[PDB]
Amino acid sequence: AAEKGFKQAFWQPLCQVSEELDDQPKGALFTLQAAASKIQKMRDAALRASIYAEINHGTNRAKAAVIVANHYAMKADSGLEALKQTLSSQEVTATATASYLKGRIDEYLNLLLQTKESGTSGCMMDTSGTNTVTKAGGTIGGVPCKLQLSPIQPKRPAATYLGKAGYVGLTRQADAANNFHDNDAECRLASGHNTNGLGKSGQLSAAVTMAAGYVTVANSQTAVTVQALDALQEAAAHQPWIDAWKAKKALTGAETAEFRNETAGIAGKTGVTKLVEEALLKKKDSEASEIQTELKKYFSGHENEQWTAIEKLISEQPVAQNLVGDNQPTKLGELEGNAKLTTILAYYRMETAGKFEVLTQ
Amino acid sequence: AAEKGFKQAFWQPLCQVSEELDDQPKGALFTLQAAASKIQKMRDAALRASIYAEINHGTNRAKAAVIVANHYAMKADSGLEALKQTLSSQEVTATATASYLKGRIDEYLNLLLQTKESGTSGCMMDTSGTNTVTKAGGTIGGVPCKLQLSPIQPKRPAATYLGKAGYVGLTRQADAANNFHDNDAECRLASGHNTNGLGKSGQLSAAVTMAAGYVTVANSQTAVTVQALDALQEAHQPWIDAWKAKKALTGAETAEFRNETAGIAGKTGVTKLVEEALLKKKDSEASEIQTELKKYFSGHENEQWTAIEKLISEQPVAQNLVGDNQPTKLGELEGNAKLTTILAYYRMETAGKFEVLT
Amino acid sequence: QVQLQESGGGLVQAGGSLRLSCEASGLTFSNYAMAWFRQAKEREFVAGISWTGSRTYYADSVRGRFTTSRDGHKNTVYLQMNDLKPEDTAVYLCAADLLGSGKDGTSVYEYWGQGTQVTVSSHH
Amino acid sequence: QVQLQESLSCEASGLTFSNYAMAWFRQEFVAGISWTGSRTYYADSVRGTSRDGHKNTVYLQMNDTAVYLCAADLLGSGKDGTSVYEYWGQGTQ
Ligand SMILES: *[C@@H]1O[C@H](CO)[C@@H](O[C@@H]2O[C@H](CO)[C@@H](O[C@@H]3O[C@H](CO)[C@@H](O)[C@H](O[C@H]4O[C@H](CO)[C@@H](O)[C@H](O)[C@@H]4O)[C@@H]3O)[C@H](O)[C@H]2NC(C)=O)[C@H](O)[C@H]1NC(C)=O
Ligand SMILES: *[C@@H]1O[C@H](CO)[C@@H](O[C@@H]2O[C@H](CO)[C@@H](O[C@@H]3O[C@H](CO)[C@@H](O)[C@H](O[C@H]4O[C@H](CO)[C@@H](O)[C@H](O)[C@@H]4O)[C@@H]3O)[C@H](O)[C@H]2NC(C)=O)[C@H](O)[C@H]1NC(C)=O
Ligand code: NA
Ligand code: NA
Repeated sequence: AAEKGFKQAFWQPLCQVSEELDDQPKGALFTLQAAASKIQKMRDAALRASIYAEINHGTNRAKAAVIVANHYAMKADSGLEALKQTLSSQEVTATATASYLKGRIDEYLNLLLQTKESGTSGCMMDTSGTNTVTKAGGTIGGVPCKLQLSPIQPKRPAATYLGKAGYVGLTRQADAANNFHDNDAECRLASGHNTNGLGKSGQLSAAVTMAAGYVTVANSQTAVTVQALDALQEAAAHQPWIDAWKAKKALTGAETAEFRNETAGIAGKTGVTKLVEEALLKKKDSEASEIQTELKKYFSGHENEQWTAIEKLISEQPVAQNLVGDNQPTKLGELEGNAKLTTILAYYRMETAGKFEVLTQ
Repeated sequence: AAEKGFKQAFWQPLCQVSEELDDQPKGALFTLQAAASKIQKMRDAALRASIYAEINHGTNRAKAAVIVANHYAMKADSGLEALKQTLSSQEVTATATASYLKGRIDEYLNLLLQTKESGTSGCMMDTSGTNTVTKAGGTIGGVPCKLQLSPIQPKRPAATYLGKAGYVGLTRQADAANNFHDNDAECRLASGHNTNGLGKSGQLSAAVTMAAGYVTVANSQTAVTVQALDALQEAHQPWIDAWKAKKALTGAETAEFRNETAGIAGKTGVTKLVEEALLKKKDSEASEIQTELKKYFSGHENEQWTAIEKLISEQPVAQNLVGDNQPTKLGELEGNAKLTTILAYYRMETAGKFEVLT
Repeated sequence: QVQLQESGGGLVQAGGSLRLSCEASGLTFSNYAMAWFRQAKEREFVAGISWTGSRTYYADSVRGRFTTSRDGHKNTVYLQMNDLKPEDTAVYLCAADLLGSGKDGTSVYEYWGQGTQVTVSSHH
Repeated sequence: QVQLQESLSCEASGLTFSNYAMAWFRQEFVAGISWTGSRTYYADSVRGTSRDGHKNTVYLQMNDTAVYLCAADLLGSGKDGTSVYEYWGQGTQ
């Protein structure tokens, strides 16, 4: 009946959304860290290739490794630019819009939870409309509904209650009077009229919305209405719901091309054709056949398999055992960490500088 | 008087906090972008130094340039690690805690704003208790209070209303009945008792807290009480969480992100590289490091580091690598991917020298 | 996901001009070379701009008739079509190539739009 | 807001602990540990320190009267010859 407290069909979908929004900051942290980690993996591969080229200087394999190093360094560079220009804003915006909406929802739900007169009459009722609900251990009537923002640790992004189309559980409600409102439970938050609702000497001036525009509480003796938010379009009285949906839909994760390796052959791999043109052919506009001829010299082919074969040689190359910890691995593919590999590269650059002096003086 | 609508002295301090929290995400975007920008500047310097070394093999300054390149590469590497491990969590946490608390505040304020019966009687009153207030642009009754999360662009946040000690405007209240509540305005949100408040057939069964625990609405015919939040220490936890997350922020200002102005031997990476690659010993005396540095830098002070950086910045690259009529000095070039491919060119030239020398 | 969205197509009379636009969403525009292809026949390269914006290339078929440009503030690449001919009727498709040269040749485009139809009429 | 606070234990706040060598001083260098956690160094005087990366803490198992200070050195060796500590604690007497 109009003007009565709200059964679980009304508030449980709001709890589900609230608990899912609580994971958006966790997913933002996961994605920002994943982007950095992937840049670091690109940089490690660039550094291993660079070190191989210094050790094996003056060979066709070393020239292949210069091409490999350039590829991976350009990927690391472009990934950092994408993290700066695109991912940071995507993830800050998703975190902020989700957390803001979660605060709007949680304040409303926490108000319903506390606005009760007894174990059988209040604003937040169980499934049947028999008892008011209570919060215990992060649940309300068994429903996960912490009504707090949890401590933030990285957690992989997911989507169940807020997805590409909208908020799955926030569907059109055709009979709020029977499915949302109880028959008996008293709740002045269910109405703006004065007899049973928020009005004192008379009705409120106008309808009142709550939970960032989700529910409309009329100033007359009639049931609430709710927005259907399951089929959203970019646009509102319920704008925070749209904002969080749009920001979440916009997320790519650390999964754009900068962050991923390529499997489309050598000439088309990032940086390769331009480096062959500029450093080997020393001409501005070459034909694909000329690129392929050069690649054959250094990779013995132009397919993924020949790139992988050079990468295996790089990975198998050992460094001097004094450059790593006692009893620690020395093959480049067994070493990781940017700062670690950077100083090994410096060692081999100084070896190259010294060998150059000996050979030319 | 108890059980009446709230005058502006009650809700305006909440608007001030809400407006300031709106900038916390702007500060997160600012700092994450600044960290990446600073890493990129370190990487550009590493690349310029590396290019100089590849070009000038045969001179002692080329070895100085290897040391310079290593220094900046290590700074870039460590900055990315700090962005990953430390700044990202700091800034996500500040964004989330501030935005969450702002949503709690704004839902409460927006309920007060709408819960009115006329132009002179409602839950959200002006300073004097004369008129109910209305939303007007980005204000409520003229007080900046958008009750929205604004579009995010990079900006450093103010710390006027949420600072190191707490929420400066949310002080202990000596007389809520007279200072927060009006004399006449009706407001069922001002108490939990049934005659004038939220109860229907009887009083609510307990006090109700609102705005993430800021205000406590008694279930009897009495004025609200509020938390003093101006002197915090590690039921109103969201206020604490936003305060601690904001004060924890360093910005992109830790050592990884800043250049060093002291001696050469104490610059990041330098002494270890001299020991490992030049002296080829696990331990060394400071004397010995200085002697090596003088061979390559002609000294060991910041002035000699600057002088090598000037040689690096003045070195031209081949015109075909930058385009017609474009600058050729390394110090006139910027952009990591741009400099990376120039380094690859000069590495290919080095390989061609060794192919004949060997 | 990343999206490249073309717009501006339609039914146009031969001899005049038409501007196509392609807006990239979800992507760092400044990292990518941007190109226009068209498909009636097999798909063919029309025009391209390098990732730096410094070099622009055209198919022989359109050189001197079409121009391309990019606006980094709007994440948009444009195709300015002039001297439209019946043989220009096609679906026009936008593509992005990471750190690319803004050519066809060996390039592998990581992202593609779904296209905008251009139909050039030579009747009245 | 970087802070090193001694209590022996030294906890680093606001800093990527794994980027820093950490050292103990006295008022002279007392002990130090490399950024990688693999090497240890001691003043002659004190001959005969540890770190927990999960707790952002460096320890000094003591088995001398001065204020003992904690210090961090970016990507440092763990010594005190030519190095320059970027962050300092307040000290524990
Ligand atoms: C893009 O692809 C490249 C090329 O595959 C990739 O770089 C490669 O990374 C892998 C994984 O780190 C390296 O594979 C090594 O292979 C050897 C021999 O099979 C293993 O022994 C290695 O494992 C040990 O060492 C690892 C650290 O390197 C440890 O994590 C592990 O516990 C073992 O102790 C390792 O699997 C390979 O050497 C490199 N190749 C090159 C040329 O650098 C790169 O990471 C990819 N980029 C992204 C973003 O994923
Ligand atoms: C840490 O410090 C390093 C070293 O200073 C710094 O790298 C330098 O970056 C600047 C760009 O910010 C490079 O270019 C210089 O920029 C300044 C400021 O715009 C200009 O004044 C300089 O112009 C002078 O020098 C030019 C070349 O010699 C001349 O053509 C010109 O007429 C001027 O005399 C210059 O363009 C500079 O090349 C680098 N240095 C090196 C060695 O790479 C780095 O960015 C700093 N890191 C951070 C995080 O800020
Ligand atoms: Na490509
Ligand atoms: Na230091």
